[PDB]
Amino acid sequence: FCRFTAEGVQEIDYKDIATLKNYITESGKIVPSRITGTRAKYQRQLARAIKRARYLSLLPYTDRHQ
Amino acid sequence: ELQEKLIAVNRVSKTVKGGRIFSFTALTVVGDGNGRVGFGYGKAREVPAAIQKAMEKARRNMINVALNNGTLQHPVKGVHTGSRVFMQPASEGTGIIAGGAMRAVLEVAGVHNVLAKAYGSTNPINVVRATIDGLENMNSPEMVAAKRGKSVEEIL
Amino acid sequence: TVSMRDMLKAGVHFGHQTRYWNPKMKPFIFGARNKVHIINLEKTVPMFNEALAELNKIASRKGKILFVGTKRAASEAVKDAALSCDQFFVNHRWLGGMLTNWKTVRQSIKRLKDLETQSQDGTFDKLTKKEALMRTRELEKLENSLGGIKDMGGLPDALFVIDADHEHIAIKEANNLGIPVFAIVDTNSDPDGVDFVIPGNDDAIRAVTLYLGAVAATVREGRSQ
Amino acid sequence: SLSTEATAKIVSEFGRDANDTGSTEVQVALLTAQINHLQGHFAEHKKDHHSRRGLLRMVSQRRKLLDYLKRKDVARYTQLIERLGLRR
Amino acid sequence: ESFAQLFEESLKEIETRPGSIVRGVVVAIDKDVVLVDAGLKSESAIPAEQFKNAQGELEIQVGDEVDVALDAVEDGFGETLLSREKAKRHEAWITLEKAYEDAETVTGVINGKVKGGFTVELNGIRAFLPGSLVDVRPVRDTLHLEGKELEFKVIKLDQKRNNVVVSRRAVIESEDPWVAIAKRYPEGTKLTGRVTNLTDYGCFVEIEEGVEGLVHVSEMDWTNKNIHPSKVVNVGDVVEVMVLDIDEERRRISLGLKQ
Amino acid sequence: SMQDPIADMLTRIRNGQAANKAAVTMPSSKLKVAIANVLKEEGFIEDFKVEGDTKPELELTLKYFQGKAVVESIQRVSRPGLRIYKRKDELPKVMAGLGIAVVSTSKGVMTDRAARQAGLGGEIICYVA
Amino acid sequence: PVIKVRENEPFDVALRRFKRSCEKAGVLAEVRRREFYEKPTTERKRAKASAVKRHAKKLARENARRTRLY
RNA sequence: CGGCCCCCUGGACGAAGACUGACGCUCAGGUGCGAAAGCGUGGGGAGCAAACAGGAUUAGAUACCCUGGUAGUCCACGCCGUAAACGAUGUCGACUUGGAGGUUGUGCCCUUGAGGCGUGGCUUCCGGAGCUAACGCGUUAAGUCGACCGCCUGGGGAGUAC
Repeated sequence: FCRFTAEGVQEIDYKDIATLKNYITESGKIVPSRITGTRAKYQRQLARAIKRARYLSLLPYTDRHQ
Repeated sequence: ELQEKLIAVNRVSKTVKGGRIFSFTALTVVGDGNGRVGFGYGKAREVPAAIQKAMEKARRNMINVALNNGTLQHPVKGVHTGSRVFMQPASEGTGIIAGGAMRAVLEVAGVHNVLAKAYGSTNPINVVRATIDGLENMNSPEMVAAKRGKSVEEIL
Repeated sequence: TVSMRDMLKAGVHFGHQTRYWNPKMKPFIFGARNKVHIINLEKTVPMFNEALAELNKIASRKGKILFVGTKRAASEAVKDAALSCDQFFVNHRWLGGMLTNWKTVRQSIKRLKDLETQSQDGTFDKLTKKEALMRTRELEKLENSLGGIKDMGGLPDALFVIDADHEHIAIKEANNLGIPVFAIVDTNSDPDGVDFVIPGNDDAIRAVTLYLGAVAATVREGRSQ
Repeated sequence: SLSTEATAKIVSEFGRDANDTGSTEVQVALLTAQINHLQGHFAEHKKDHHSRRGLLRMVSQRRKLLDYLKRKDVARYTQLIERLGLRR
Repeated sequence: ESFAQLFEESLKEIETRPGSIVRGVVVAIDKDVVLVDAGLKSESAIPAEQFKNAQGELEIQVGDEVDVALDAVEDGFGETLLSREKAKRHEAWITLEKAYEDAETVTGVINGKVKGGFTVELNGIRAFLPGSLVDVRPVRDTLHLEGKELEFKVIKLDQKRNNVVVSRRAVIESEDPWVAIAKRYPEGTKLTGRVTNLTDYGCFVEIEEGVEGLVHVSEMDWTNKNIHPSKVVNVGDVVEVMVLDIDEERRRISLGLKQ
Repeated sequence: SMQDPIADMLTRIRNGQAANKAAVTMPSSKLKVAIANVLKEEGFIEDFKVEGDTKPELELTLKYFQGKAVVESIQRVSRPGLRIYKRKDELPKVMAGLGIAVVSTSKGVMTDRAARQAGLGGEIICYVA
Repeated sequence: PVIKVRENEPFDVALRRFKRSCEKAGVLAEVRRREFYEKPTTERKRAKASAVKRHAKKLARENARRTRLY
């Protein structure tokens, strides 16, 4: 039950923070493709986006850090 | 009318808590001196019983073999497990030139004239089986004609 | 004899799901509707007719038919079919080596018969309660197993089967001895052991009944002849 | 890889029809150019072994093509090797 | 001939996949198993509990016709998913009928809110609606005679996840689950959910528009460990459950049943 | 790479026989066609049919007698690795005359017996039984 | 697993919640994993072995299930 | 071969077309790449840790366990050329029943929805015929064949001596 297949997105955006936030943990970790049911191709992209965000301090690497 | 030859009898063991329980295997083969052959492999605590069992086995599940007179119809290979066997038809007078288990099966089958070598393994049980297979597969001229949609004179 | 329309109504044309099929049943299959295999009734019917004819012929020479169906849905029905044409049957689990090992099973049959006699003809009663109970239980067991085949005497001259994959042991036994086999064979089943294959729905009850009934009729006809 | 425009240019020059592209000579030229390009890369990056494998393969292919040309038609081959400046 | 080919496309034309065409004739009844034949490869093993109406006893003898459902084929041997869901489509059609004249009228009787909306029951089934839907104003049916007779006037429906809150009394008055997972959230919002499969540690009740709930084994009852959930509740049944916990991230809404 | 077309054809035929295939198709060649014809004559196949202009496909139609296959055995003898040429006296007898040996001679491809009759030997293509 | 006790929330409940959070995180498990160095090979082996086991559980057992026990 | 980014760069696959026209397959010698450890010169050195030291354990404990700990692991440029370098399965091509997946394209179809019907590439598991000493392999063959190469000929002595 993938979101990105239905939406039909060409590429996942690191700037689209809200969307990312659904796929990240309360502890900051990226959520598995088993749980979200994201398609494999998209999942990787999502992960990449998240990573990018983390570099730009848009998303946090973890809950504890400060 | 049926002739029956006990090829081999072998003592086989099973280890148990006490020690070794021994038993006997009898390999026999029976035939009517014509196409019909059948081998039987019987097992029992005593030899004679085992032999009897083997004979019984043999007597059912026989198999027919097309024999051109006293000999085979063409050279035939037969394989089974280790034992791979070649047997070749031969002129009247030559006798059964074949070794061991193989000979016995031939004799009962009512082949009188063969040139037969057992390559590979010569484990009696396997070799007899191989021989049987060879005999079975061997097709006659008439049969071949039937298969091919021809007369016997067309094939020669 | 049996029409195509009737068969269709029954649900003969339906088969099993596509993932459970046997590719040896690819000739008898027509297509796949809703991911479920459809048996070709054009190829089935003539075969069925032939089988029926064969059965009739067998009957005519005083042949013994054995009706096998241990599905538990069509156990009631097969027995009924058997009884209509006064033939023998195995509606509960086929005893491994019923036919191949007849001589042992002949003893069992005899025992059963004896038990029955004791129950009915003796009218002795006066038996220790536990022992009596045990005896009764034994009788029940025997009846369930060998009730249809108690009057068979020897081996049957033909073997009608409701499912080939389910009764493969029986089929195998029939092949070893060389008894003609008349199997109803769904798409999942293997037709190679069967002599007179009948491509049709083993599972559906109505279809099974239909299959039985025609066969029974043919047997009766043969007997009459 | 070789840029599209460059490739096109190469094809036009060596190819008779210019739409042809698959002419032996054209192919050779294409290979050669690529090889030349990669020389610069490999001077810089001596440990890039994986990449160099591809280059080697390309070279081999080119050689094969040349050989083929030679047996078929000698003059053409000679011309080609003059144009490209291939020692053999 | 092509008689059969044409007959095949004919029979394709005169059936469909869902429980739509009321076709299976009940051809054997035995407690506790009904069985039909809707022109499928095999007969359904129907429960008796998809067919007793509103007080516990059976309603349909031999020959009677209800459609079932489909799109799932062969678990080993057999054919269907249950006809009772069939019924849900009919209910949906009646609810939809409202749209035409902007007023669906039956009877709705809603005594109380498991999760903030009185429960309304139509015919056999009972549904849960959001808190406003029960009353047109602030009237509140707590002062009304218990389990009172009105109808239902619809207040709110969730359109994906099936929750419908309907309007008792006042006759005169006339990606996708996981972003905004804050609706049934706040601590203990009770829900009505059908269980799906009980995995010997769990029960998997999950209804609210493409989510997954567990109610695992620890609550379920008021005994902890010796319980074995197959004994204690059901298979395929709409129950009392509420959230107790949502993680919108590692989609594990952990519902409960001891409440 | 494809090195021996005749051999390949033979293999295909064998596989068809094994797998109870009605007809066996392959890319056509003149030699192959000839072989097929020979087979037909000798009665190991039902019929052969070449079809196409640019790249034609030979289609043999295999034969089955009493369930089992007709072509009991079919081996190449000459092969690209190691060629076999026989003189008319040295020509073989497959299955003691019951099978046939396809032999390519100066006067076209023919069965061994035919070749013998003619009075000429040649390259031994395949034994068929 | 950062948590804040809600207004008029019991202590025990809070503790339970915290525990749950921890479990979700898989923090303890992670710690256990990083206690000692696992050779890459060993890691690989475990993963594949585990996968195999899972597969066995899924399919073979399902096949078994089809047939009744008594 | 595993954070993220950029620059240079090799291969794979699909979609249609268009072109070249057997240019192919395999390969003794030859050439290159080739884990870890190891070597050389120059850097670096957190953690880990051969060696080493102490503390235990023990009959002993030149080990396992504990506390420390140096080469080394890291980088640059050279050398080494071996591993259960394994799928213990040479490369290339053709042919022979099926099922359940994964991954990555792509054509059509009302995408009426996460779908429906195909068609390509790579890939995991199960299993048929056949094969196999059996175990098992089974369209990714260990089946049926062809082309080329490599290699084996009882165990030890020995992959050692010269």
